[PDB]
Amino acid sequence: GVEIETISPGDGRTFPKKGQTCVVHYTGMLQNGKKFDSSRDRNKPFKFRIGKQEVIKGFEEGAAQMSLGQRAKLTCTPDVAYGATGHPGVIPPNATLIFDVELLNLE
Amino acid sequence: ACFRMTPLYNLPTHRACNMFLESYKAAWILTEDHSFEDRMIDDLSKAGEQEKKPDPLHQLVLHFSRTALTEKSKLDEDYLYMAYADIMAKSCHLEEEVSFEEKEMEKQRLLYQQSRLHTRGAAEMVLQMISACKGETGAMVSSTLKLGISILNGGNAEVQQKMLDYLKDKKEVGFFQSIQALMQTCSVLDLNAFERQNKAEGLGMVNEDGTVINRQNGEKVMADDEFTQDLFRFLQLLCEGHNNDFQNYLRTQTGNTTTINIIICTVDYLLRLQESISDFYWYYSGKDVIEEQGKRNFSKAMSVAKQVFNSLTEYIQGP
Amino acid sequence: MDILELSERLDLQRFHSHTLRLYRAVCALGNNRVAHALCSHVDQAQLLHALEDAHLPGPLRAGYYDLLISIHLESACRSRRSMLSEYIVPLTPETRAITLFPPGRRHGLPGVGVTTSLRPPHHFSPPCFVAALPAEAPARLSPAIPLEALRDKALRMLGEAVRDGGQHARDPVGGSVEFQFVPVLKLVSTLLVMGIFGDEDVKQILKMIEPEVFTEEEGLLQMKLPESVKLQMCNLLEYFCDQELQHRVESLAAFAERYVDKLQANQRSRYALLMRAFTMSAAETARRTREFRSPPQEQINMLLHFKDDCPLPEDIRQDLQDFHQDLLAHCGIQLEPQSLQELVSHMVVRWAQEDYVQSPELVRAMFSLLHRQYDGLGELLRALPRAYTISPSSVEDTMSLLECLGQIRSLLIVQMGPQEENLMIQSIGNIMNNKVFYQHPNLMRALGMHETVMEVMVNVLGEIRFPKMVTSCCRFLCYFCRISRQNQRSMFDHLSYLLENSGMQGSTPLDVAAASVIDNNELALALQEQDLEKVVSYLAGCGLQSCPMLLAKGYPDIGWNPCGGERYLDFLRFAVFVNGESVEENANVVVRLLIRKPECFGPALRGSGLLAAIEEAIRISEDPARDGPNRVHLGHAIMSFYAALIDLLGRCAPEMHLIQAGKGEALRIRAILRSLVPLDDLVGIISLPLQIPTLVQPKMSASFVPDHKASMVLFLDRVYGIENQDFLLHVLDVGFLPDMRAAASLDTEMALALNRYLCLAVLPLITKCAP
Amino acid sequence: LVYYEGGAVCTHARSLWRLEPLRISWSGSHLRWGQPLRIRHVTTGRYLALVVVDACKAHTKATSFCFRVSKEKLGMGPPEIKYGESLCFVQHVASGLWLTYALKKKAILHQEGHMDDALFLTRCQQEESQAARMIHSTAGLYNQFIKGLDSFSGKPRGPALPIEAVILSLQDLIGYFEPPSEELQHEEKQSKLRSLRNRQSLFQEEGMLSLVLNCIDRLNVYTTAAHFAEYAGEEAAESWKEIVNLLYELLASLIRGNRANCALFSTNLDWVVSKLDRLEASSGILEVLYCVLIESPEVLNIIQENHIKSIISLLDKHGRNHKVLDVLCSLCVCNGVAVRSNQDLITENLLPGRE
Amino acid sequence: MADQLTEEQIAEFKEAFSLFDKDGDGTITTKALGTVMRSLGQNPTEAELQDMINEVNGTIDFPAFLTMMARKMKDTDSEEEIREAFRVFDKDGNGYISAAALRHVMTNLGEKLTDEEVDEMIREAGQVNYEAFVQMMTA
Repeated sequence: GVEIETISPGDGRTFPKKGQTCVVHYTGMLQNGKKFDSSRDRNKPFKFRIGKQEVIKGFEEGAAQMSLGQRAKLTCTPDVAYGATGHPGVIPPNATLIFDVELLNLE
Repeated sequence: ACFRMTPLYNLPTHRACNMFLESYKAAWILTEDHSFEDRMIDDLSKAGEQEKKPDPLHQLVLHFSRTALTEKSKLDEDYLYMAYADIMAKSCHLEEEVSFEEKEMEKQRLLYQQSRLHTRGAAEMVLQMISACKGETGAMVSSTLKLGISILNGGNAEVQQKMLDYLKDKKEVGFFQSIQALMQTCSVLDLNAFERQNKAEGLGMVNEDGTVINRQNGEKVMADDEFTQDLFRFLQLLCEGHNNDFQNYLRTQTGNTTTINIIICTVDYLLRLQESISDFYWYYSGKDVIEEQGKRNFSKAMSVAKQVFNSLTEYIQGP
Repeated sequence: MDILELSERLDLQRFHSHTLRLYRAVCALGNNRVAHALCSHVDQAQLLHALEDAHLPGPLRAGYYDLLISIHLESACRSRRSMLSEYIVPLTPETRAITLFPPGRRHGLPGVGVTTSLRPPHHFSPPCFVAALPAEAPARLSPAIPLEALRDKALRMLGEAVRDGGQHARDPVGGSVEFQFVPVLKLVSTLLVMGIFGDEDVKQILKMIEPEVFTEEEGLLQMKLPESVKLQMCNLLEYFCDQELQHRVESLAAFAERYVDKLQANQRSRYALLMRAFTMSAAETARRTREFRSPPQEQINMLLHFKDDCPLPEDIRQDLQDFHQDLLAHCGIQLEPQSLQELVSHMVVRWAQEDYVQSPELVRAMFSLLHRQYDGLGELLRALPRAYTISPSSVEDTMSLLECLGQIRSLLIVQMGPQEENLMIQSIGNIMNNKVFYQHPNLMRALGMHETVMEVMVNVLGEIRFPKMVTSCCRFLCYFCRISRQNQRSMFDHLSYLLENSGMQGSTPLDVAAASVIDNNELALALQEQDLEKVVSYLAGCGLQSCPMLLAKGYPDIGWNPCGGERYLDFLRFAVFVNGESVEENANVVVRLLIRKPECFGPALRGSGLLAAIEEAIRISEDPARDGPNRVHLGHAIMSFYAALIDLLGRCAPEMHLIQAGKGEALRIRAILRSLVPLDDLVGIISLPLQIPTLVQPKMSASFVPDHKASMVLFLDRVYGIENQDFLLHVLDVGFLPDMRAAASLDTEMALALNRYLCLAVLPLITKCAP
Repeated sequence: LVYYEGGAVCTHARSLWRLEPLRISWSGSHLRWGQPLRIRHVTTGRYLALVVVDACKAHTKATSFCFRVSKEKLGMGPPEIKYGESLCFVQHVASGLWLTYALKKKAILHQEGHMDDALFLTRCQQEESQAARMIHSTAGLYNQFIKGLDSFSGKPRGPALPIEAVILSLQDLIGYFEPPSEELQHEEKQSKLRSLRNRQSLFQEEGMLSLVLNCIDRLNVYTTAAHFAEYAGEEAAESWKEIVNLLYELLASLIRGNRANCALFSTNLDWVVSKLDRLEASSGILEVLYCVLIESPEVLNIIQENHIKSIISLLDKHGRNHKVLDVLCSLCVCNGVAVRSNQDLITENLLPGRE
Repeated sequence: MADQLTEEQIAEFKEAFSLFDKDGDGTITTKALGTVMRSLGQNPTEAELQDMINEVNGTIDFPAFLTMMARKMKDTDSEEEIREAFRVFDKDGNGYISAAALRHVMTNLGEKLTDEEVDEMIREAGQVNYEAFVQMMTA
């Protein structure tokens, strides 16, 4: 349940490989549209290493499916992230998530 | 082990600095004297003059009066009030073969500093907190009585007239009961902890680079001494000018619901003192000579006895 | 809708104001797992945007400022403010160059300079919401926010406000002058206590208060202020006087390491001159009482006497007095407004002349500030017990200790649940193997660590909610009480409280009280009598009722307590017997009180035979039906209880040299103990043979132990005595030559339970009667 | 039965007795020795006879007592009987039987007597004794009102209960218990508080809390304000809406401030929260819950997730009431000590819907 | 009283204990206690090993380890302290301290002993030896 719909195309050839870091200037919503998160408000390019399962499963699977500089809209299903219980305090149980990411640099 | 004591240069330097601070504060900083207690109270009194509002000092004892009237079971030990209880107490101890005139100015300057407190309502603050004690013989009722003496020292008159009316419009039973409560919790000469101290006195220096702090143990027998002397010294000063109404108040609170008759309660401490000094005689009636610690105990019990006979006779100096 | 419309909506202003109270109350007191959860709902930029949008209404501005500190700058705030009252300085050379006055008698600027006292870092963690969920989690830190960006914004909003306030504008920011400054001071005050400001920043802050004084516009103190804005001025000014005091202590610590390094070489040169001096002998030992005959604590007390018989030269005895005059002049004593204490004493008194202040909080914060300046000497004194000095090689473990200290004080204020219990145990288990807790027992006492672990045992006892916690706390205190003797002296003082909760397996609060009085004649002599009668009243209960947990376990019923009552006599046998000797004053009052309630003795002798009582125990211990059916056998506890009632009274027997004197009181007691017990009851007990292990091993906790015999031999050898040769040889062949060759047989488990029994109980008593 | 007690029931409402001599006129003359009189309990309104008995069956032959000093074989008044000094006993004037004991030392008229019937009297206080007699005036109305309601408690309608008598009687009690103003002077505000702390402890001890709890639970069962009030008729039906609201105001006025009476709801906490959506006096019960959750902190940690889910369900059905956010702000901390069990039950319920 | 050890031993002990610490908990096995003392050069046999664990489950914790380390070094210093205590009396250091050179070294040490007790020390004991003096002091 990892649906990537493109928003702006990138290089088309540069892809992140394993054992590597990324820098994503992401933001997320819910299906109702309520904006539970961003990154630009914190003014920090969010970084993470692929493969090591730091992020949820719907995130890094969307991450290697992008090119460098591409802008993509993701749709992570309930079963791929925060399935039964959800995050405490933030994300309700059985919630489908909607993301807007952008691979800044470094593969 | 007294012979194997290591020298200072063998010690690590950080521990050497540690014992220095315990020494340097003890022999230099603690010994230092200064007289800031008078040059504070003037500007808290003079600043009411400016270009019916209360004075800076007059605001302060109003605030201490307000915290003594809130309904609480116990009286919480504020360090700040004890930090101000002695400072106002030392404003009168500067005045507390001579000519005739020069002692009157030494007298009247004490009535100046006594006026500098008790026209700002200092007389009823020290009367409320004894009712707010309700018998808990803690550290605050030590520090509140030294202020109560330095206002009524020398036998001032109108502070008693500022005190009788306060106990007559309020009908405050609870003062006199707290007076009666502090009376019974006055230690006397014992014959059990005395030899406990003496068996403790057989040790002079403790092993492993430690010192027996003789002030830590102190006097386990009659450590209540200077406090229980101070209460009767306060109690003597309520009828110093032979104010005959207190002679009929201290045995009968006739406006109140329940009399206490502290005069009778003063007798009953004296009897408890009387057997306690007499049994100290019977322990020493077999011994021939008296050592050093035996007299220091016996010097204590008569010094509080002279206080209470003097406090007795001011109930009856007036006819 | 636009949020500025709440300024006239006047109803959804209120309901969105009270929502901000629910936001501050949920993430209150360091709840940092939920503090990330709020960081989603109110973002980072829109909180920083709301700090300066001046058209916000009144009670909504004081919400969004106080929301900010309650999700970011509170969990770090309490932990550093806790470590401010204590001063821990290392010996770096940066410390070594610290003076009272700056070099250039001109009084230096407060809070400006270099301090060296240890403080833990803050450990923020950045928020995220796409990280995967694990799982018990260890902890959550406080969520982060960029501080170096924040200090420039906070200084700017203060810097305009002192300037715009001089303009006396009719439309102030946020609807008053009260809301213009109260939500900007209490952020600046809590960024000033966290120490994250540069010194050039607080140089600007000193200009923004009263620039006429602190210079190396109109001042803020001259501005007419309403009452609540004066309050944050006191909480701002209270930080500054402490930075004068912490600099003063760190000056005096710098002075001492320069001084005692100069003092050790002076002594060791003087001692070597004493080592080569043979010109005197009777006066030589008067010079030798100090060198190796006195303790080193008494050396420094004797060395430092030269104010108004000192072995120190006049060169290094004067610079101390030169230093001492540098410190009183640094304080308020002139020792015959350009000063901070000159400024405050003017400003605080003038505030009383302004109006009659009604808010009782401000009148306390005023006068506590004012007394702090005038008795500036005593303000230095009361901090000095919290002054300690460590080695620079120990700092890398000391700050690792202090962070593990801070988690406990954070758990002081939260009601204990099943998670933070595992935080407390893992904290405490990381303290007791940190190696500095031992080598500086004054410092652990100085930080109030021994006080802190007591109150978390107070709150749990108030049925026991969390027993696995309360063992490891009282285990920590028992391991604390034997580090130094004066630490045991401190723990002794909470005895009556510790005694009130004597009421299970594992350790107990009472074994804390036992290890507070052991091995020390000072405490045992100073032990109260009212603290003794409480111990026997809990001993008054156990002889009448059973253990309700044991009959809940399905055991047979026994009307008294062979297991519970033995948890007091092991305490009281430390109450009268110390250093292998009996006390007098406690022994003469425990037995006078033990006979007021004769139910306190075991009821078989209150009566059946004493050997018959143990004979009644062997059947119910050997038979499993009459035994307790798993760790508690009733038959093993009855012989163990009477092993406790015997050797207590043996250790209250008056000593022999007082029997040689005619002390009639001391021989009155020796009558009573001999009157209670028949001697021949002991002889059947001292001679009963045991199940020796050979080819099979019997059970220790269900059968006779040699420690049952070890209690009885101490009783007869201390109150009855061995007089003649026949009665010596009477019990000799019957008891011990059965056991000796039983011990000589195995030359194994109970062999070592009996080897130490023989070498500590009977072979002394043989050598007492060898002639 | 008559008893004795220590000091706890010495101060309270039970240990208050008034003397009633036989002669009508000049009854407030000075009492003298050898004088016949009756004995009244003030709260029950019963007459002492060695049992207490009702006034309708109190006879001058059955109950007539007297004050004698010791039994030798024997307008206004002269001042005969001092206070605290007389130390005199009681016995029947027809029987001569000395009331004495046997912690509840049961008092009995005994012809042997003892050496312990020399008992000293103490006069009561004016504000307290005024608070005494109104208990009897209210409870006599209230239990009459309860069993008046209990008559048709099962029988539908195809005596008259005191509707107008009870409406005015509550409203005087609200103003009796009204907390003093904040604009008052501080030394007098504190003095008037400790008077109020007595005379709500003086009610909740001697009944008058659960007695108020009863007349709620006989009335709350009629949720239709008219149709289930038609068991009475149309007369009491018009005043049913009022009598509930005034009742919760009384109870909220009782446990305001007082910590000791706030612990009296630690057993029936669930009785309170179960009536939050009752649609009549919804502010009334919510007022009672707010004052109890700020005085006694032990009622915080006895709250489970079934209770909090009703309160959020109250907010979702009663608008954006700003009082509901107060009681949740009291539910987080108590006395500066937070409850980590409660600080997450709110959060993962209220916040995550964002709606 | 655990203060009778100096700091650097506890520094050496914790260095030894953390070196054989099982998981960083501060637990060690019963065998490793023997190895770690032989890692510190101390070689006691299983007799001195056996009585120490039963004095305090197979799990040795660092305070439980350290209290045994205090007692093993308390008894050894308690007997070697008293011969070096006699060293300061005699000018040579053998045991021959003249009784004339004692009644000013004993009233000048700091336990505040007056002339009567240092008399009472002497006539209830020419030059006296050391072994009678360690007998007359320990008593």
